[PDB]
Amino acid sequence: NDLCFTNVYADSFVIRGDEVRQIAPGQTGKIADYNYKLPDDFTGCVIA
Amino acid sequence: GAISSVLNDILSRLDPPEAEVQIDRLITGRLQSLQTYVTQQLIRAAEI
Repeated sequence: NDLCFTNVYADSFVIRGDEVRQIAPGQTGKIADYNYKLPDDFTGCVIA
Repeated sequence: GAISSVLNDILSRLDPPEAEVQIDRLITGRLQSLQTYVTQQLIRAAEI
């Protein structure tokens, strides 16, 4: 509530519980390697 | 404290998110050894 930001992006998609934990910095797997990859210095939160 | 003293062998087997932690130990250890050599040379030069 105190900070201010330049812009915010909401990336929305549907995944399954198996490997859903792979949405995180520095994770491996079919999704993290071939479908959606986060940068190492990602600053934000993932909600499910 | 690193898993191996050869930098190329560790970088070739560990993933980037964890290899950076192991490499940092070798960088810190070698830099401190270099500073000790230089300091003793400054005192020895003053004697000559």
